[PDB]
Amino acid sequence: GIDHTSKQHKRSGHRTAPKSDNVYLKLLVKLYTFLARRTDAPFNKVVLKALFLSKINRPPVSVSRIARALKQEGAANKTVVVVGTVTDDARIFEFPKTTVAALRFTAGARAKIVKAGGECITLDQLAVRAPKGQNTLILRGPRNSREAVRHFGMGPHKGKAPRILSTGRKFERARGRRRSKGFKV
Amino acid sequence: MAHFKEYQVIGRRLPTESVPEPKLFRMRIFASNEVIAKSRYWYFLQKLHKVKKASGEIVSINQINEAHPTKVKNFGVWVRYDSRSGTHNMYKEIRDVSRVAAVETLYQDMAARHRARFRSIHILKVAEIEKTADVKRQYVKQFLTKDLKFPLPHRVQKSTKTFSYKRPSTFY
Amino acid sequence: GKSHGYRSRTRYMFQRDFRKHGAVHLSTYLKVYKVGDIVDIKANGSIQKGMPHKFYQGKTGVVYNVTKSSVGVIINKMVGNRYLEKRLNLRVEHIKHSKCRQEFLERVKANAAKRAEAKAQGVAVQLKRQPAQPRESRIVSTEGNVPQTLAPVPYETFI
Amino acid sequence: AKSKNHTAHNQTRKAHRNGIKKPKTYKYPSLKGVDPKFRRNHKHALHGTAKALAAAKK
RNA sequence: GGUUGCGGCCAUAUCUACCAGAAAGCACCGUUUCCCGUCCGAUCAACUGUAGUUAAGCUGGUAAGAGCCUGACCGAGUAGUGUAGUGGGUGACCAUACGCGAAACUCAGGUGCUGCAAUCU
RNA sequence: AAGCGUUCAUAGCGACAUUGCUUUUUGAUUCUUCGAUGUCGGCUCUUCCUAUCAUACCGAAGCAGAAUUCGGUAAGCGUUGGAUUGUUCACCCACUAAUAGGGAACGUGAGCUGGGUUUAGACCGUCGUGAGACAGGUUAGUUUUACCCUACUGAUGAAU
RNA sequence: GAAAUCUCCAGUAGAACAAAAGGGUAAAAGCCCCCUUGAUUUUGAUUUUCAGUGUGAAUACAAACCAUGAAAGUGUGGCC
RNA sequence: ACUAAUCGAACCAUCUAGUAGCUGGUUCCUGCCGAAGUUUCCCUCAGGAUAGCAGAAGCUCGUAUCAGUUUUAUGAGGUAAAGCGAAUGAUUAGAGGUUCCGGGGUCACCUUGACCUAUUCUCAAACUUUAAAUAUGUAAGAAGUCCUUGUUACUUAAUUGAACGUGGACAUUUGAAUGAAGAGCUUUUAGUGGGCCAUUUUUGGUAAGCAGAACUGGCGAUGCGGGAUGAACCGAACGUAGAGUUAAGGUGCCGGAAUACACGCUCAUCAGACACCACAAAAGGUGUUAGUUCAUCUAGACAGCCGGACGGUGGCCAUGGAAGUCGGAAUCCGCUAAGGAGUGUGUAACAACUCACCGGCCGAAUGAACUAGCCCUGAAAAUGGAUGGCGCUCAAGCGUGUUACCUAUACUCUACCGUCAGGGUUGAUAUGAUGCCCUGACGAGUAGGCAGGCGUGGAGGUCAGUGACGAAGC
RNA sequence: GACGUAAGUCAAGGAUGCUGGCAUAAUGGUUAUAUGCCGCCCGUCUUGAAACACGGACCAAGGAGUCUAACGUCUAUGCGAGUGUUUGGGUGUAAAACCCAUACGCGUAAUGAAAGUGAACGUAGGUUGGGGCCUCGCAAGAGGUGCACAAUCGACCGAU
RNA sequence: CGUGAAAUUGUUGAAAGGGAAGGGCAUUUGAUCAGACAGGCCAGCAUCAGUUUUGGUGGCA
Ligand SMILES: [Mg+2]
Ligand SMILES: [Mg+2]
Ligand SMILES: [Mg+2]
Ligand SMILES: [Mg+2]
Ligand SMILES: [Mg+2]
Ligand SMILES: [Mg+2]
Ligand SMILES: [Mg+2]
Ligand SMILES: [Mg+2]
Ligand SMILES: [Mg+2]
Ligand SMILES: [Mg+2]
Ligand SMILES: [Mg+2]
Ligand SMILES: [Mg+2]
Ligand SMILES: [Mg+2]
Ligand SMILES: [Mg+2]
Ligand SMILES: [Mg+2]
Ligand SMILES: [Mg+2]
Ligand SMILES: [Mg+2]
Ligand SMILES: [Mg+2]
Ligand SMILES: [Mg+2]
Ligand SMILES: [Mg+2]
Ligand SMILES: [Mg+2]
Ligand SMILES: [Mg+2]
Ligand SMILES: [Mg+2]
Ligand SMILES: [Mg+2]
Ligand SMILES: [Mg+2]
Ligand SMILES: [Mg+2]
Ligand SMILES: [Mg+2]
Ligand SMILES: [Mg+2]
Ligand SMILES: [Mg+2]
Ligand SMILES: [Mg+2]
Ligand SMILES: [Mg+2]
Ligand SMILES: [Mg+2]
Ligand SMILES: [Mg+2]
Ligand SMILES: [Mg+2]
Ligand SMILES: [Mg+2]
Ligand SMILES: [Mg+2]
Ligand SMILES: [Mg+2]
Ligand SMILES: [Mg+2]
Ligand SMILES: [Mg+2]
Ligand SMILES: [Mg+2]
Ligand SMILES: [Mg+2]
Ligand SMILES: [Mg+2]
Ligand SMILES: [Mg+2]
Ligand SMILES: [Mg+2]
Ligand SMILES: [Mg+2]
Ligand SMILES: [Mg+2]
Repeated sequence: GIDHTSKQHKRSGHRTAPKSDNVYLKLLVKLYTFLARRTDAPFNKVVLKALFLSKINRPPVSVSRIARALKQEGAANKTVVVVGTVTDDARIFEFPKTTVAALRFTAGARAKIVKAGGECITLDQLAVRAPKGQNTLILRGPRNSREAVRHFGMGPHKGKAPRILSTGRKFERARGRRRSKGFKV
Repeated sequence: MAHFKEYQVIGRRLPTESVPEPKLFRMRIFASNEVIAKSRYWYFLQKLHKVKKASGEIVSINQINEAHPTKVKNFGVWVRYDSRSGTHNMYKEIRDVSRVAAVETLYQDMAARHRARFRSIHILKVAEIEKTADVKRQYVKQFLTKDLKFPLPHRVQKSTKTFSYKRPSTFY
Repeated sequence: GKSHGYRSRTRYMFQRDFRKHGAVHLSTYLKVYKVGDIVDIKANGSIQKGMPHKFYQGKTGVVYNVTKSSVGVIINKMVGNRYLEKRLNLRVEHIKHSKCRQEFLERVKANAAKRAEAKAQGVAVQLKRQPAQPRESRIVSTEGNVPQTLAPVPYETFI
Repeated sequence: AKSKNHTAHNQTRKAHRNGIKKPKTYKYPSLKGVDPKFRRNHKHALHGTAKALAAAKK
C-alpha cells in the first residue's frame, strides 16, 4: 500500500487533439505538431494548443481588433495570427495594409483586408513563411463576452444575469429585487 | 531487556551564561544497550534533580566490566518495586559471578516471584558482601558450607530419535 | 431552548483583568494606526461600542480603513472548506499593534545593514535565519567538578 | 422514530479533500468600506498624478 | 537634588503608626465690593499676598509592618497533559516510553521610575 | 460485629455499614420478527437445575429423652386429593414421609380445551352535546392442514 | 428606642444601574440639578445567525439638520 | 342486517395507464475515477430544496499565490491542575478579646449564645487570585526596503501628514525547515442528506449490545493474514504471476513452524492456559513462595510437658457454699535461683489436676505483627459441551529473558496486462503519426459518473460476400 | 567502463555454449473422478443478511428511463453582425432531391413602474500582472510591445 | 405431420456415492483431442547476468 498524496491515474485535463473530425484541421495539427517538436520557438507550441480549442474557446477576432493591435508601437508590420475566425467590422473606416494568417475568414473580412492592400493566408502558409513565428502577433477574441458567461456565478449580491426566457415587467423584478417588495438581492 | 551490561553514564545540565560548568552528575545503569542506558539515566535523573534530556546532555557513556569476572561472589541487591497495590523496598541476596548476571537473576526472580516487570523495578544498589556470615539469606548461606557436596538424582537424558529400544535409566 | 446571542459564552472572555478595571489608559488613544498595519484584537469589556464579536478575540488582521475613533481590520475566517475575508469596525480600545510586525520590521532593517556592510567585502554573510543546530563537540573538565551522585532513593511513606 | 440530532463527524475530512483555500489576495484591493471622505479625495489625487505623468512622459 | 504645572506606565506608587523638611514653590490662611454660588463665602466665585503658620496637606525617612513587585537547581521536572503498546489490574485505576509542564508553598531582594516646561540657598 | 441471647458478639440471631450472585419479578432498552414465530390459564407428557420439603449418611446446638433448629455430601428417588376463583397468584379443608423452589420460545393449541384476554350482537354504571370511551362489570360468540424431510417409536432389508 | 431628623469618621463598591443571568461602571455608566429631543433625514459598508440568503439586533462612517457643553467632544434610542 | 356466494353504500363499463414522499423489480462486458448519512430552510421528521462530498468537460499558464507539518517571533484562551491562614458560597474544631435584644444568676457572676481577632478540617459544572498540555490567530519581503520629490477638492498652524506615484539603489542565502505529487480557475451534473463501531474527552441514567455530544481512525463501500468462530480489533489494504523477506499471530498434535534454551512460581475432590472478548468481589487460609518491621537467643532461646507451687491466708463483705478461679472490694510483699491474693480444669465450697514464674536433661536458631505472587475458600441454573479440540503438571500452565523457525493479496526484485504522465519519431518516418517506439509511476471499491468495446431487430453503401454440391436454426 | 603497448578481448546498455531422448498422446489442453486445503443462497431493504427478514419448485418466450414541447451546460458543423431554404411558392426521375421572394424569430442596446431618455475627455482611459512577438545579448537577462484573462481606480448610458 | 430447444422422462454406456449436492487452487488416474521434422517436445551439464538464501575462511578498528 502507498499513502497517495494526489489522485492516481489522473488525465491532464488538456486537449491533446481537436475533438473536431475535420480532416484538414487534422493536417494542420499534424504540421504544427512537427514544428512544435522540431523547433524551439514558443510560437509553434502556442499555435498547436490553440488548434485544439473548442468553438467557445476561439471567439471571432474582428478586423477592428486586428487594426487596433497594429496601432501598437513597432507592430505596424507584423503578421497578425488568429487561430480562429476573422470577422468583418463596419464600424472602422481605415484598415491598414497588413498580412493576416487565420484559420477562417468571413467573406466580408477577406474583402476588407484585400481591399486595404493586405493579404489573407492560411496557417500552413504562415508555417512556410514564418517557421519560427518570426514577426508574428497572436490575437485572441473576447472569451468572457459570451452570453452564457452572464449567468455564470448566479447568486445574491453577485450582480449576474438570471437564467430567464421572457424579460420585462412581471418577470423577476419583484420580491427579492427591491426593498419595497420584501428585500433586495 | 537482553543480557544486561553495566554503564557508567555521566551527564549534566546545559551550561548557561550565569552558571557555566554544572555539577556533572554520574549514575551506574544496568541496561541492554546504550540507548536504554541513556534513557534509564534521564529517567532516574528526573526523580532527583530539576533537569530533563532537552535541558541537559550526556558527557560520557562507558561500559563497566566485572573487575574479576570469573570468581563467585555474594551480592546484596537493594531494590524498590511497585506491586499491584503499593511500592515496597526489599533486599535480595544473590550468588553469581558478575553484577550483570546477578541483576539478570534478580529481574528473573522479581518477575517470577512477584510478577514485577522490568518496568516497575528500581535497582537501589548492588553491593557485594565481602565476608561470609554477613550474608543474611538461608537460600544462599547454605551454599557457603565447608566442602559442599551434593548429587543430582533422576538425570533426564534427551534422545534425538523419537523411539528408544532400551527403556533407559535415570542414574547419574 | 438553545441560546446563541451575540455575546453568549463570553463570561470570562470580556472580563477585565484582576485589579485592572476602570478607565482605559491614554496610551491606547495616542497610538497611531495606518492602512496596512497588522493589529491584534482583544476586546475591552469596559468599552461596549465598536466591540468585536467573540470570534475575533485573539485574531490578527490588517488595517484597511482608518476612521475617527475606530479602525477597519481585515480578518480571514474559515467557513466550510475555504477562508472568507471579513471586515470589522473596531474602536482602538479593542485593538493593539501586534509586536510580531515590529521585530520583523527590525530584521529587514538589520538585514539591509548587514548587506550594505557586506557590499564592500565579505559576501555571503548569512542573511537567512537558521534553526537550532546540533551542538558541536567540546571538552568538559573535572577540575573542581568530579562526578559524584547517588542511585535512586528508596520508597518512604513521607506522611 | 428518533434519529441523530447533530454531528461534525466527517465534516473535516470533507472540508480537506479539496484543500481549504486562502482568499487569494491581490494588489490594489477593493476600496469597499473605506471612508468616503478619503475615497472622494483619492479620486482627485489619482487624477492629478495621472495628468502629471501625462504632461511629462507624454 | 528639592519644588510646581501638565503627564506616561498605573501600589516597587497602596495602607497603618511615628518622626523630620533650609530655600523656593505648593498649601493652610486673611477679606466679601464686584462676577458667581449657597440654609451656611464650609464648598464654589472673586479680592488683597496683605495680618500669620509649617500644625495639617505635600515630600521623604523609620517598621524582623500588612499589601504589592521581582527572582529562585524553594516546592517540582511534582500535579496535570499530548502521543504509544495484544502494558499491569476483575475493576477503580496505575506504571512505563517519547515530549510539554504548572499553582499553592518556602526563601531572598525591593518599596516607584521617568518625560516636557518653569523655578530654588 | 454495636447489641439480643439470665451471664456469653458469632448455639441461634444480628443494628450501622459494605461485597456479591441470579435472571422464575417488575422496571429500563428497542437489536430480531408487522409479504404474521398462533398472545392467558389448565389438562397431558418428558427432561433438566439446586438455592434440599421428604428420604440416605452425617457435623453443630442454649442437643438429657422426645421433638426441634442450624449446617454438609447429595437432584438417586418422591413431592398429593379437594371447596372457591378463567385465573397465574391466593386462601382454606384433609391426607401424607413431604405436600421444596424453578427452567426447557414466561416447555408443550397441525396435542387438546377455550373459562379469560382480544373482532363483529346486547345490557348496566360513569363520562361525552353527540357519534362514542372506559387495563369497569355482565352475557353470546367457526380453534384449519401432515400424505414431505428430520427426530422418535416400532418393522423389513442388498452386499461379507 | 434595634428606628423617624441633624453631625462626623471608616468604607474598592460588599450599592445602584426597568425586567433573567452574565459582563461592565466611582470627580461614573450610580444619585441630584440644568438644558434638551440624535428615539431626526438620505444612502451605501460591516458584524452575528448564515446558504455567507432573509428577518431581528448591532458596528463604524459619509452627506445634512440639530441637542448639549466654556470647550475638546459626545449623541443615528435604552451601559452591553 | 338483506339488496343474485358482492354490502358501514351492489354490479357493469368509462373517465383511468386516476395519484402514491410508500413496497417490489429495473436486462451485456471491461477500464479509470469514486461518495454521503452532515449545514440551513420547509405542515419539515420514510420527503425535498440548499451548501458540502463525487465524476466529466476542460481552460489559463509552467514550479508558482502554496501546505490537515515543524521552527522562530508575537498574540489570544480560563479547561486539567491548583486555592480557600485570597474574594463569593459551603464547611469542622477549639482559643483570645468584647456587649448590646443575648446566660436564672451584680441589684457583676469557674458552670456564656451571637460578634470581632489570630488559627484549624474539608469542598465548588453554573466559585476564583493563579494556571498548563493539546489545540488555535498572525508574520518570516521585489505587492519588499531605503533615498529624493509630484497630485489632491482630504488633512495640517504650516506639504504637516494620508494614500497613490515619478526617478535612483539592492539578486540567488531574496531574507527559517521540509515537501510540492504540476499550479491556479471555471462550468455542469450524479448519488447522498436513516448511519453505526473503536481509543481518548464527556452528558442523562444503578446500568445496558441504552440514549446524546467532541477529535480522530474505521465499518458501511473491503477482500487478504491473524483473534477457532465475528462488519468495526490487530496487521496489512487488493491487476496477473515467480522468487525472497516479513507483519499481526504462532511453532506437542490436529496445523506450517524448537516436546527450543534459561531462571523461578503453581498441584486445584470447580487448576490455569480470556488485549477487544465473551466475567467475578469484599473478606479470609502455619497451602506454598518471596519480602518488611520489631523482639528472643551459645551466659545455653522457643518447645519438649522432670521437680517448687510459698507469709499473714480458709485474705475482708456475701454467697444455702465460695477459700487463687459468683460478685463488690481488691492484688500489700516475708520474700527466695523460684511459685499468682492464679493461666485455666474443678468441688456444697475447699481440696485436688494443671500453668505464667523459675532448674540437677537438652542444643540452634526462635516468636510476633504485616506485605504480595501463585493456589484454595468465598463461587448456585436449568438439552450434553467446550483454554477451538485432543490433551497438557521441572507443562503443552503462569511471570520474565534469549535465539531459531512458520507464513499475508504487505515489503524488495523481475516478467506480463492495463491506466496515467513525460518524451522521441518526416531531406523515403525506409509508406498505419488517433502509427511505431522510449522512460517513469500507478492498479481495492457500494451509491454514482465517465470511457473503450461485445451482442440483437431493421436501414444506406460495399465485399460483382455465403448457399439446394446445403442458407438459417438446433 | 575494464584488461591489453597496440590490435583486440571482456563477466562492460537483459543467455549463451555443449549433449541426449522422443517426435507421440510423451508434454500439454479439455473432461470425469480422487486427494489436501478452502468455499453458507442469490437478489433486496438495511448501521448490520447464511439468517429463525422478504421474492424465488423448474423451463421457454415476453418483460421495465421511452417519445414529444420548451429549455440549461458542454461539444461538433455551417455562416457570421448577422443568422434560420422546407408557412408558403417554383420544380421534380414525385412524401425525396434541387431552387426562391417578402416577412417573421432570435441577435446587433440598455434602463425605468412609467412618461421617457439612451452609451468615446483620452491612441475606447490609467495602474498591477500577463502568453506570444520585437531589439540588444554566447547565454542568464535587460528593454519595448503587450491579445485573451484577473484585480483596481476612472469615463460614458439608463434609474434615483 | 416444416424445423423440432429447454424444463421433465425412458433405454444404453461411462463414472462416483458413510447425514446433502454443487464450487476455487493444484496434481494423480481414466477418457478424449489439436499442432510439428523443410526446429517441434522433455531434459542434463558448463560458463555468465539479475534477485536471493546458506555456509567456510582472511585482513583491519
Ligand atoms: Mg448565552
Ligand atoms: Mg447602544
Ligand atoms: Mg437524520
Ligand atoms: Mg473663605
Ligand atoms: Mg438503537
Ligand atoms: Mg407461520
Ligand atoms: Mg446445595
Ligand atoms: Mg409458553
Ligand atoms: Mg406446537
Ligand atoms: Mg390450533
Ligand atoms: Mg370465551
Ligand atoms: Mg406425514
Ligand atoms: Mg398426524
Ligand atoms: Mg352506493
Ligand atoms: Mg404506470
Ligand atoms: Mg392504477
Ligand atoms: Mg481509487
Ligand atoms: Mg471532486
Ligand atoms: Mg470554559
Ligand atoms: Mg479543577
Ligand atoms: Mg470550574
Ligand atoms: Mg433517506
Ligand atoms: Mg447502506
Ligand atoms: Mg476467540
Ligand atoms: Mg478474522
Ligand atoms: Mg494500534
Ligand atoms: Mg493478530
Ligand atoms: Mg509439524
Ligand atoms: Mg498451542
Ligand atoms: Mg478499480
Ligand atoms: Mg425492429
Ligand atoms: Mg445447415
Ligand atoms: Mg471450511
Ligand atoms: Mg424502506
Ligand atoms: Mg433493522
Ligand atoms: Mg443478502
Ligand atoms: Mg417486505
Ligand atoms: Mg415463497
Ligand atoms: Mg414465479
Ligand atoms: Mg427473452
Ligand atoms: Mg430539400
Ligand atoms: Mg420571443
Ligand atoms: Mg416434426
Ligand atoms: Mg432434455
Ligand atoms: Mg473437491
Ligand atoms: Mg487428466
